[PDB]
Amino acid sequence: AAVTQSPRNKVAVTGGKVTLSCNQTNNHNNMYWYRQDTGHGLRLIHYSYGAGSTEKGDIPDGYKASRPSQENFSLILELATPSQTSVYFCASGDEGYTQYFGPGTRLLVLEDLKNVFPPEVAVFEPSEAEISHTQKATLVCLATGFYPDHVELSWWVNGKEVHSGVCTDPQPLKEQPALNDSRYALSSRLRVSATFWQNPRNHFRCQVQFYGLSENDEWTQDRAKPVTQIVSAEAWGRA
Amino acid sequence: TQVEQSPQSLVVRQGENSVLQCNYSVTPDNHLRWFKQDTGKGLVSLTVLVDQKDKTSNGRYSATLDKDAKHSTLHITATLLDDTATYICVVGDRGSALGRLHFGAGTQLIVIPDIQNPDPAVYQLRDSKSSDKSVCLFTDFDSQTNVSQSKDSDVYITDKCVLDMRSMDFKSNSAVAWSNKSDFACANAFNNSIIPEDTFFPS
Amino acid sequence: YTFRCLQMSSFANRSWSRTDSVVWLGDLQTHRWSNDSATISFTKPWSQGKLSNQQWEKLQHMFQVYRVSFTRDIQELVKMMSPKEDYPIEIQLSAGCEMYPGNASESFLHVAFQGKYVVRFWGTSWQTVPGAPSWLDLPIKVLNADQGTSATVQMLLNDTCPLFVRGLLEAGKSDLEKQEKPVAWLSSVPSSAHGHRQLVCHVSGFYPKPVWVMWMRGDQEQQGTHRGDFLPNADETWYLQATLDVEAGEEAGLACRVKHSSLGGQDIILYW
Amino acid sequence: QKTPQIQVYSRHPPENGKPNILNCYVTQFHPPHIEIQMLKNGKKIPKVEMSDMSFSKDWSFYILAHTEFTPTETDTYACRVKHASMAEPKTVYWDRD
Ligand SMILES: CCCCCCCCCCCCCCCCCCCCCCCCCC(=O)N[C@@H](CO[C@H]1O[C@H](CO)[C@H](O)[C@H](O)[C@H]1O)[C@H](O)[C@H](O)CCCCCCCCCCCCCC
Ligand SMILES: *[C@@H]1O[C@H](CO)[C@@H](O[C@@H]2O[C@H](CO)[C@@H](O)[C@H](O)[C@H]2NC(C)=O)[C@H](O)[C@H]1NC(C)=O
Ligand SMILES: *[C@@H]1O[C@H](CO)[C@@H](O)[C@H](O)[C@H]1NC(C)=O
Ligand SMILES: *[C@@H]1O[C@H](CO)[C@@H](O)[C@H](O)[C@H]1NC(C)=O
Repeated sequence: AAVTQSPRNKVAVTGGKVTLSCNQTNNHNNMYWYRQDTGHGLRLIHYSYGAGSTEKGDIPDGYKASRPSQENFSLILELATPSQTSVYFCASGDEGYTQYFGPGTRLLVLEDLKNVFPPEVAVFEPSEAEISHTQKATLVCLATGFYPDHVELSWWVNGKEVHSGVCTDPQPLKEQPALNDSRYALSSRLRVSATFWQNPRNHFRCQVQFYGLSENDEWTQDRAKPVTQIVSAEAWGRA
Repeated sequence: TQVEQSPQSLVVRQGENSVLQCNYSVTPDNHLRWFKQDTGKGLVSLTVLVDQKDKTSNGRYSATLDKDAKHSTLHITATLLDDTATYICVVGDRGSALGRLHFGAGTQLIVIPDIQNPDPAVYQLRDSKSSDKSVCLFTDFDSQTNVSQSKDSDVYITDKCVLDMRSMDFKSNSAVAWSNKSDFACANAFNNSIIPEDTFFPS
Repeated sequence: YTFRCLQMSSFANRSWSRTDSVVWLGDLQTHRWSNDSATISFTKPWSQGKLSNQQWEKLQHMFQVYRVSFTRDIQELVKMMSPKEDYPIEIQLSAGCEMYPGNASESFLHVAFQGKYVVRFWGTSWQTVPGAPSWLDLPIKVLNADQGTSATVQMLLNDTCPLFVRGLLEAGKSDLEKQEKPVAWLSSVPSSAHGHRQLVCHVSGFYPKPVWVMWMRGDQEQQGTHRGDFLPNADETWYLQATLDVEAGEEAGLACRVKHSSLGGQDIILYW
Repeated sequence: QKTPQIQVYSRHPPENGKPNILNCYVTQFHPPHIEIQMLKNGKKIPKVEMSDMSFSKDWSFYILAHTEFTPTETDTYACRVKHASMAEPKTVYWDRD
């Protein structure tokens, strides 16, 4: 029993229309929409007992639900408010008490999108001093000058994503802490064996997925549209 | 407000056991669920307690439920670094779909990894293209070492991050420092932090 | 003796609702529980039966939790069925157990939706009786998912009900076996047809409920006697009236004979 | 919706001057929301005692309304009942015979 949510990250503007979709191929009659906020548990917004049905939860105000089919249940934010910045969770279930939860959806509602930027990714090759001293090679990734802090950093070795020996910062640091709502910077480390890095056929790549503007979002500024894009940097092995 | 967890947050060392509490005023109390939520990730179900006096187990995780006392405990025997997550207590008021789920705020657990053989050093890593741009990496330091932020605004230092090389059962703490300034050098990078005397500094 | 817990729940709209219950042991009221009262009220001194003070609180708390739980379960079920079923909705429940000699019992739990008997608890689950609509197959599926309530209802019908009534019959043996003398009086009303007249024999204040009321010509019993329905009195006694369509002239030389357990051997005879 | 059946009768044998009790037994009605009034020569009696509402095996509801009264050859007694099943309130008078 798996539940999918689209998008996984969304950056919207105040007054704009936001739609958070949820799909379930488990043929469950009932589906539920929740929001998670720091200092609180999951609070029920809306729920549906079947297609056509839409019932108010504990905190429905500001949200509209839609159940067009058994498979899909959407949460609509007709006029987005900054108070709707939360992690939204979807769930589904049959006649039983078990509610099978989705992976979550992070939503950010900004007052304006004028200071939205994608990141500049750079991979730093391990030092020859480390290889000789520890017999290990640490690669360092660096994503810079991005707003907001809605990014997903991943390490890819020869077209296949790796997790062992990977460590990314829990929170990105502010590039200009003194400046109000400034750009962010996030770094990650990948450690491999000296003999693995020394192989010139191994292709190392740090991928940063940025979540920004959509095609429907209007852009009046002269610079290039800061759209939801993938920014990556590569590094080849050497002996 | 109806479901309350204690402690709010706690810090334990690797191998130590951690006991988490849950007290609820929910009426009726059909079942209790313990969820594990990684920072940013989703809700992973650990166990479900249904009886008046229940006791369940799943690997290192073990839980007890006393419906008369409206209290539940979660024991994590020999905690590992990957146990660092938020633990959520959930109470269901019905044995069917008619039920409402009453969630707790959550208990934040932080597990300090066990560094077997430390070797602190500050290495200079250079960019793939162009090599003029570089970063300073302070790695292989013990759990007692704290990385302090830079006093200089134009100098950026990240907080300690521990990676796990699962295949070789190796764990290492690491912090990265960088700046565009010419005055910036790895020997003077982590000067604001209390660093060990045996820290290796190459040429 | 038949013990029954009669519940009447009315749901006018999505917000307004009230549930009132009345409990009987034969033709005598034993309990009452209005929507206004937070606790079940006794109407007889022996209403607690042979249950201890601690045993009653544990039983009452189960009903207190049930009443709140039931109200929401119907409200959610209406949401689950919408727009198929909508308020006003009137749900009735008739749960109890009929007692037989030699420690023998038969327990029931019948549910009626809008005055029609549709659901019943049978064995280990909820079930739809014949004649009931098919839309109730989803609420029953949901009501059968809740194993916790199923184990509670099973225990309540199979064990708790016969054990309570056994003690209740022991405690209320004096009030159930009580005898009240009936007071009879004669009257006449001219019938719709020109010629005949209806002669009424008003019998009131008798207990227990079984009685024998008949019109006699002196010694020969009249076959044209129409005994009405049992009407209850405020002081837990019964009222009954038997009519006889007699032609104008046959009135004289006719009496009403009443035979009841309270009278003993001497029957009440009133000549016209 | 089923039309309610009203039955008005005296608890004790009626005797002019002696105080008796008048009973009003309303039956065969669904929904259970009703308005029972026991009247004396037209005006509603103030201390009308009501019994708890119940229902028979045919799921139809029933309730008994009673009050203390002193019958007279001039005084008239009635039971006015208003239910959803009837467009006009059903008023049945008390016939001593
Ligand atoms: C019954 C005779 C016993 C003898 C005792 C005599 C004492 C005299 C006092 C009597 C007082 C009069 C009161 C009126 C009595 C009416 C008879 C009905 C009794 C019903 C049995 C009570 C069920 C008890 C279980 C209950 O409260 N369930 C609860 C809570 O359950 C939760 O909490 C529990 C712990 O408290 C468990 O943890 C459980 O797993 C969880 O889900 C649960 O919510 C039940 O669903 C309650 C509803 C049941 C009625 C369903 C009727 C079907 C109607 C279908 C119509 C569909 C309409 C579609 C629009
Ligand atoms: C309560 O009594 C009923 C019988 O009226 C029991 O139901 C039977 O349960 C067994 C399994 O335990 C089934 O094989 C039968 O088919 C059931 N009978 C019917 C008519 O469905 C029930 O188990 C009893 N419950 C308790 C708790 O004793
Ligand atoms: C619900 O029903 C009650 C009783 O019939 C009525 O007084 C009330 O106004 C109704 N409420 C709504 C929201 O219609
Ligand atoms: C019935 O009782 C409950 C709890 O006492 C209350 O919330 C509800 O409003 C009551 N309904 C009526 C109509 O009295």
